[PDB]
Amino acid sequence: QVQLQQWGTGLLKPSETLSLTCAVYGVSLRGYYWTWIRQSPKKGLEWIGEIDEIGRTKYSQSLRSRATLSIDTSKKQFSLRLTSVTAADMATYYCARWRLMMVDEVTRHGMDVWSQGTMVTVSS
Amino acid sequence: NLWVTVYYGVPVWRDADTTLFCASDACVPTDPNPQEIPLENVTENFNMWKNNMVEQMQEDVISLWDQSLSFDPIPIHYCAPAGYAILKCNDKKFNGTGPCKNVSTVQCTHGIKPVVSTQLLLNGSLAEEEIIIRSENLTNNAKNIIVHLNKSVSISCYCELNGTEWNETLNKVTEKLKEHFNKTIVFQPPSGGDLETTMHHFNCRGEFFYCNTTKLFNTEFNGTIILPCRIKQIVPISGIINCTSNITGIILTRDGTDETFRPGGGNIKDNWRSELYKYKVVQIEPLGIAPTRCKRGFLGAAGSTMGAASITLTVQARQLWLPDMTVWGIKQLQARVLAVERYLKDQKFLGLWGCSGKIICCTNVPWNSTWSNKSYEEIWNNMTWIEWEKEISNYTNRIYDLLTESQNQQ
Amino acid sequence: DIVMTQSPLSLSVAPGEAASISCRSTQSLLNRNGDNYLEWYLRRPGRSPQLLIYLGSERALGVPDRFSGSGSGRDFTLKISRVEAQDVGTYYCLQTRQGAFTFGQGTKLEIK
Ligand SMILES: *[C@@H]1O[C@H](CO)[C@@H](O[C@@H]2O[C@H](CO)[C@@H](O[C@@H]3O[C@H](CO[C@H]4O[C@H](CO)[C@@H](O)[C@H](O)[C@@H]4O)[C@@H](O)[C@H](O[C@H]4O[C@H](CO)[C@@H](O)[C@H](O)[C@@H]4O)[C@@H]3O)[C@H](O)[C@H]2NC(C)=O)[C@H](O)[C@H]1NC(C)=O
Ligand SMILES: *[C@@H]1O[C@H](CO)[C@@H](O[C@@H]2O[C@H](CO)[C@@H](O[C@@H]3O[C@H](CO[C@H]4O[C@H](CO)[C@@H](O)[C@H](O)[C@@H]4O)[C@@H](O)[C@H](O[C@H]4O[C@H](CO)[C@@H](O)[C@H](O)[C@@H]4O)[C@@H]3O)[C@H](O)[C@H]2NC(C)=O)[C@H](O)[C@H]1NC(C)=O
Ligand SMILES: *[C@@H]1O[C@H](CO)[C@@H](O[C@@H]2O[C@H](CO)[C@@H](O)[C@H](O)[C@H]2NC(C)=O)[C@H](O)[C@H]1NC(C)=O
Ligand SMILES: *[C@@H]1O[C@H](CO)[C@@H](O[C@@H]2O[C@H](CO)[C@@H](O)[C@H](O)[C@H]2NC(C)=O)[C@H](O)[C@H]1NC(C)=O
Ligand SMILES: *[C@@H]1O[C@H](CO)[C@@H](O[C@@H]2O[C@H](CO)[C@@H](O)[C@H](O)[C@H]2NC(C)=O)[C@H](O)[C@H]1NC(C)=O
Ligand SMILES: *[C@@H]1O[C@H](CO)[C@@H](O[C@@H]2O[C@H](CO)[C@@H](O)[C@H](O)[C@H]2NC(C)=O)[C@H](O)[C@H]1NC(C)=O
Ligand SMILES: *[C@@H]1O[C@H](CO)[C@@H](O[C@@H]2O[C@H](CO)[C@@H](O)[C@H](O)[C@H]2NC(C)=O)[C@H](O)[C@H]1NC(C)=O
Ligand SMILES: *[C@@H]1O[C@H](CO)[C@@H](O)[C@H](O)[C@H]1NC(C)=O
Ligand SMILES: *[C@@H]1O[C@H](CO)[C@@H](O)[C@H](O)[C@H]1NC(C)=O
Ligand SMILES: *[C@@H]1O[C@H](CO)[C@@H](O)[C@H](O)[C@H]1NC(C)=O
Ligand SMILES: *[C@@H]1O[C@H](CO)[C@@H](O)[C@H](O)[C@H]1NC(C)=O
Ligand SMILES: *[C@@H]1O[C@H](CO)[C@@H](O)[C@H](O)[C@H]1NC(C)=O
Ligand SMILES: *[C@@H]1O[C@H](CO)[C@@H](O)[C@H](O)[C@H]1NC(C)=O
Repeated sequence: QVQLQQWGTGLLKPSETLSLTCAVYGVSLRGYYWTWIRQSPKKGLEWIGEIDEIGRTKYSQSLRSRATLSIDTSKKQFSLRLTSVTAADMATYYCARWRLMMVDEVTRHGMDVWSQGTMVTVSS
Repeated sequence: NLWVTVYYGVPVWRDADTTLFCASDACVPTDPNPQEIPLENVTENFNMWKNNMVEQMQEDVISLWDQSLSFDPIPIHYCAPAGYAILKCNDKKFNGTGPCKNVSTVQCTHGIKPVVSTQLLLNGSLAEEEIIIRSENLTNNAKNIIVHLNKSVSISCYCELNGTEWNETLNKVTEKLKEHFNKTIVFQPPSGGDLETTMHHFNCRGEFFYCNTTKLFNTEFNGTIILPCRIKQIVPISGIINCTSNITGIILTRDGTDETFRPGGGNIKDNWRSELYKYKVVQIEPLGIAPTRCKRGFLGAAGSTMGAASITLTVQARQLWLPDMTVWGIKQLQARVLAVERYLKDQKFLGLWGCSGKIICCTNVPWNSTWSNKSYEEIWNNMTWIEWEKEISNYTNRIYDLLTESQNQQ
Repeated sequence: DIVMTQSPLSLSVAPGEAASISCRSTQSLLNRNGDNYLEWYLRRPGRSPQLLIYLGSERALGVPDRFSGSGSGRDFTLKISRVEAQDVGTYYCLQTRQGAFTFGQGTKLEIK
């Protein structure tokens, strides 16, 4: 039984960094891909990025310019920062965890455990 | 529509037996800075009564004693060879036998002081939380009971003892044995026929001491306890040569109204099962088979998910340690040669198949409904490598033969 | 960079029979060895969405066997044997083949 918790601000005025942290309790970080998903009320879910446990990262070309991802293995946590957020860009709702297996390729099964998630709002 | 594939380097272990290394600061390899690897979600069944360290350490101490040609005990470690591992059960209430969690891995052990004694445990490692009772058959057996104490006692030998700690410790011991034994607990002298195993035998810088202990176990301390004691004459009022030490454990024996325990008894090895009870020697088996869809600290992964352990393996393991530029010794050379032969045999198995030196390769061997009738999800994302290997070990030889035949026939 | 399509946009399924969801892409998703790089997820109102189908058609733990999947290359289908109380919600496809991924517009499933 692994669980995910999420800390962050949620309420911020436009055009600065949104920094959100997420912690896992129940298993280590050694053998998975930790990724997140944007959840827009009009765009549904959309893939934002993923990080391994040694710090290698993968982003999306649409959000690569102003998004950063990071890991803290001391207490099993990981966080992100978005610079210059916009009202139309309402991102980073849920945490996640993908499963993996390796035969001549890092094949990707489905993602199983889901954080409770958080609500993000932008002022005027 | 599942195909066999071969993994090398998976964290799968099994119980075995082997000869270990000396470590001290005959066999004197220097011991550098050590380290410890935690494990997760793994349960280990420990049994210190059937352990194998005791015979090895008994043989080593006999060899050390015979080499006479000053003998203050020094912390001596037994350090596992290449290809094996040392598992420590660090549970709070690990009585000695049974399953336990929070098992950790060490490259090799902590300081052990070889000290011989009977009816009392001298300078041994203390308990952690509570008084511990150790016995293979507690309910009914003519087998010795080891009582491990959390409150240490001081002794000085004519032995001088502070009776306050003795009274408190006896009260604690009888209360701690109350729940296991319904009858009232009472202590009686050994009532033996000779002093060989019913006395207090120990050594102090080359002088043997046979020290009486009947005043400690009887049916009031009244201040300081004075104990008559004798020295082994070689073909009077003495026994105070300023020799101080720490009492840490007691050896008791049951008897067949009220329950009566007799101290003393047993052999010298059971003094030593009380120090290496937390440890187990284990052998890694870095080879495994698994069904996939393809067609064509080395132990931290163990206990985790199938796939998570599968993806974390790398090539960092050069072979299959710390000291360098020294004298090998016979035991270390034997262990190293055995390890090299084992690695060469595994390489021959890989070379016979299609992996040809790679870690993960695919082979033309269709899966079956009789090796395992388990779903692919169940196999590949919810069970540890160790449990899967235990379940599949029945048909491993058939799998290997089929793989060899299929590779040859191509 | 694959435009991802689901159908029908909204579903009206009565209890007791199967329900079908069609799902299409632009560039072929078939792997040379892997069955399919597509997944199916379910989201309930006010709950964190969970896993239904991963890597083709084999289900995962917690499935009531009531959902199954099929398809290849261009057309993908997910069918539900029975719909009573807990599978009502919204179904999502997921393309995990290369580069940026896209969930696509979801399909809403309820009861008359
Ligand atoms: C495999 O091995 C791992 C490692 O040992 C085990 O993980 C340990 O056990 C559980 C996870 O299964 C962990 O306990 C959980 O911790 C969560 C976070 O804890 C923080 O918050 C609490 C609040 O008091 C603090 O005390 C704590 O210090 C942390 O700051 C909790 O949120 C979890 O609570 C759950 O239960 C409560 C009811 O008691 C609910 O209200 C919650 O909502 C939630 O459901 C839970 O307590 C534990 O911390 C892990 N150990 C370590 C060292 O991290 C796995 O359990 C094990 N797997 C199996 C199958 O055994
Ligand atoms: C359980 O653990 C305890 C540890 O507390 C052991 O007690 C030790 O026993 C050894 C064995 O006798 C003692 O070693 C002695 O060391 C002396 C040197 O002491 C130095 O340090 C003191 C510190 O105050 C200084 O005052 C002193 O001047 C020294 O600098 C040696 O002198 C002793 O004899 C040696 O030297 C003489 C010549 O002087 C030789 O003839 C002897 O053969 C010998 O080589 C002796 O070696 C040690 O001191 C004790 N510890 C303490 C804290 O006092 C127990 O022995 C142990 N239990 C068992 C069963 O071993
Ligand atoms: C998959 O494994 C996990 C643990 O590795 C199982 O989780 C618990 O298993 C025990 C006994 O099997 C159950 O009593 C608990 O209810 C389980 N908890 C959870 C959250 O699952 C799990 O049951 C296993 N699942 C399958 C399908 O084998
Ligand atoms: C140490 O504890 C374990 C369990 O924590 C004991 O094992 C069980 O003991 C009970 C009572 O004797 C038996 O009924 C069970 O069959 C035992 N289970 C197993 C798996 O062995 C063990 O007896 C304890 N040993 C001592 C010396 O206290
Ligand atoms: C612990 O010791 C008791 C006592 O010997 C064992 O019980 C005996 O078991 C044998 C069978 O091997 C019977 O013939 C005896 O009649 C039994 N005696 C009593 C008093 O029960 C018991 O099996 C032992 N248990 C363990 C775990 O060692
Ligand atoms: C024997 O040991 C006891 C235990 O430490 C000593 O009694 C202690 O004395 C101090 C004050 O000197 C008190 O604070 C403690 O509460 C006492 N402990 C107990 C358990 O009563 C005693 O002095 C020692 N006697 C000798 C001769 O060494
Ligand atoms: C250890 O001490 C006990 C003290 O009781 C010795 O046993 C006593 O021996 C005297 C004669 O030597 C008798 O008068 C007492 O009746 C004995 N008492 C008991 C309780 O047996 C014992 O001999 C001593 N051991 C050695 C090896 O000398
Ligand atoms: C597990 O053992 C480690 C060893 O240091 C200890 O720090 C930790 O508190 C233990 N935890 C449990 C739950 O036993
Ligand atoms: C026994 O007590 C003495 C005095 O406190 C201490 O120096 C010694 O280390 C103790 N024994 C052990 C094994 O810790
Ligand atoms: C030692 O164990 C006994 C067992 O009941 C306990 O009462 C006592 O408090 C323990 N002492 C320490 C110092 O842990
Ligand atoms: C010493 O032991 C006796 C034996 O029953 C006991 O009555 C007494 O209270 C003890 N002294 C203590 C605990 O200080
Ligand atoms: C001398 O022996 C006594 C025993 O009565 C002991 O208390 C003392 O510690 C010894 N001397 C030294 C220096 O240890
Ligand atoms: C599965 O194994 C059994 C006996 O081991 C054998 O009779 C059967 O033909 C095998 N099935 C396949 C498909 O090879």
